Amino acid sequence: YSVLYNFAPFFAFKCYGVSPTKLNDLCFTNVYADSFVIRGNEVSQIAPGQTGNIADYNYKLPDDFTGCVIAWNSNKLDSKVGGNYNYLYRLFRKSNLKPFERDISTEIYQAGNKPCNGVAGFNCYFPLRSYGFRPTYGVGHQPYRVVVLSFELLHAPATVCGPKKSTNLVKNKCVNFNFNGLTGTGVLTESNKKFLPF
Amino acid sequence: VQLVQSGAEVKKPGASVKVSCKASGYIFSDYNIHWVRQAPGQGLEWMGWISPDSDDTNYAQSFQGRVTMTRDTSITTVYMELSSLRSDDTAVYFCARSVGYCSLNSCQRWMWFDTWGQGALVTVSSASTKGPSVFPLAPSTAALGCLVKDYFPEPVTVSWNSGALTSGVHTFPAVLQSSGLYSLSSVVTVPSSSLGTQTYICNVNHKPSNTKVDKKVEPKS
Amino acid sequence: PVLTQPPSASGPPGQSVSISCSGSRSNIGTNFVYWYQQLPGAAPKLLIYKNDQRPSGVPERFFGSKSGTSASLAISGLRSEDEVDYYCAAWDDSLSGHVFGAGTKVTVLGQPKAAPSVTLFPPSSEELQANKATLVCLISDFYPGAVTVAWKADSSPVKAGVETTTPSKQSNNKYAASSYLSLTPEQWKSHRSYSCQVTHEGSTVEKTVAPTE
Repeated sequence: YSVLYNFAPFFAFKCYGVSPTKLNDLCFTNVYADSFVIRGNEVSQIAPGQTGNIADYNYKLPDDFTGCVIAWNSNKLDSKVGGNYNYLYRLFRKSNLKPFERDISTEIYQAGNKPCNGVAGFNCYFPLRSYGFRPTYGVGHQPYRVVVLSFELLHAPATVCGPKKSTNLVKNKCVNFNFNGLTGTGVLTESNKKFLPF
Repeated sequence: VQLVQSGAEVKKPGASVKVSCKASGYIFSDYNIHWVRQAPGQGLEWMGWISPDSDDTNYAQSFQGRVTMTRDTSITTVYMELSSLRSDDTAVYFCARSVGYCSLNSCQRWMWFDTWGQGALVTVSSASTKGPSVFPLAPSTAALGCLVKDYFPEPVTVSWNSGALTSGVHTFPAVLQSSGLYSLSSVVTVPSSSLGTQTYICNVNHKPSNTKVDKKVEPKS
Repeated sequence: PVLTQPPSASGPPGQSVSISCSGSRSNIGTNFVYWYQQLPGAAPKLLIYKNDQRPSGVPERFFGSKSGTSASLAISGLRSEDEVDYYCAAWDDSLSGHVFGAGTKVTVLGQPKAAPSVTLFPPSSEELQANKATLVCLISDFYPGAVTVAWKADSSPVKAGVETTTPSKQSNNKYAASSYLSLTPEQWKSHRSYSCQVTHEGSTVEKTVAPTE
């Protein structure tokens, strides 16, 4: 977790669960990381038990998530002075987007009773729009790099563990040692025994 | 911004040419460059775009290996290759500058072509470089004219009395042959009573061939 | 998915008219239709984008609209300075490329008829020394173009190595067509009378010029 406290300040480092600094003490089963970019005014719309207009039609974080969001501001290849039409969002969706679900659609979404399935006009629009990721705009129009940490517990043996520090050698002086979870007290001397590699 | 082009020559089919459009005057990492060909006798065609910061492109279902698009960010110049020139390749590959990143397929719907500048002109023909061998013509109100044959490529200029006389000279379309050669005969209006009393010389200049010929026209004696 | 666009538009000045550029299923309606223009001998420019708002630098005469599969371009008033070559542009998800139709040519709905002037210029005596012989005669003072030319040897029609081309517009609002005939020195001296003829409303002009002049 030493590479998780740099790379620009995190706009929203406050968590809704286990502390980020306590993740080194506890080992976790699996981690889910999602990579997307949102606008500066869409940072506040994501919350446990709270949603906005853009957040309801997009990925939503429910009350029970076992994790939180860490987002920061960085503008190296995220903001374009001209056009930025690659990154898009959903603002006209069929229903509320349930968590842990995703959907892709490049086809037009109707707004009335006429089925727009190949033709459009005044009463039919397109469900996607592009962000105004421009440096000449305001703070709330600036792009933000957003990642959400999701954890699943009590479903698999734990293998994604935190970092464990190490100390220096000691000789001929009894200490309170700890070797891979084996605790004890005693001297540390050179051994004439022979083991097997397992 | 400097959207000027790089000159190219006519080449026979079976080889490749170098076409370059200048991308200077603006920052290279945010504006996309598009190439649209305008071919007579058919509609325009668009084959694919590039991302001018890395390797990212998508090819439409019309061209698969004829056109290769590259990019250089050190000097901000792009080079393209056209191979196996034919009737389908006979077009002007215009240079279109537009906003947008466009590393995906849904970007193109919200994107419009901002500025077109200095499209390079490419002529597809088996004929390449050759010199004119025009002979003097025997003429027979009246009209006087001089022709040009077995010359390649376009264009050439004509003048009467070293350009001292103007009579409304108009260019004419020509006919492609099997080997490939144009035929131009600029004809001006002259009085019928002035055919040999007043001098009349024809000057034809071939800029790609770097030659100048000045042959007079007179009736047979 | 190929865009259907008419080649010529019959637009009378002083009254509004709408032209249609229709595509196919999942080609128009899933993506917007764009309107552009280009001058002959000049770089293209932008006319209408998204069919919603008129861009700056272009007068508000062309109306951007789309109704169903057919894309309708509406205009209000016609001017001689706005005879630019319009074009139909659209994006296709099934092709991953911009699809273009044939293109519309707009002609104002002129010139009085005139008698054609044809002058035959036979090659001189220096052409036969190099075994090369061609005959060029010019057709002008006719309106409109799209005329046909024939070559007569005064004995029988011949169809071998005939060269004809579509005439282009003149700077003086006229039309001129140039005719060519590539032959051999064996055929050049075979007959003593070679000529070129055309058709113009059922009228023809033929004159006889000897190769020896």
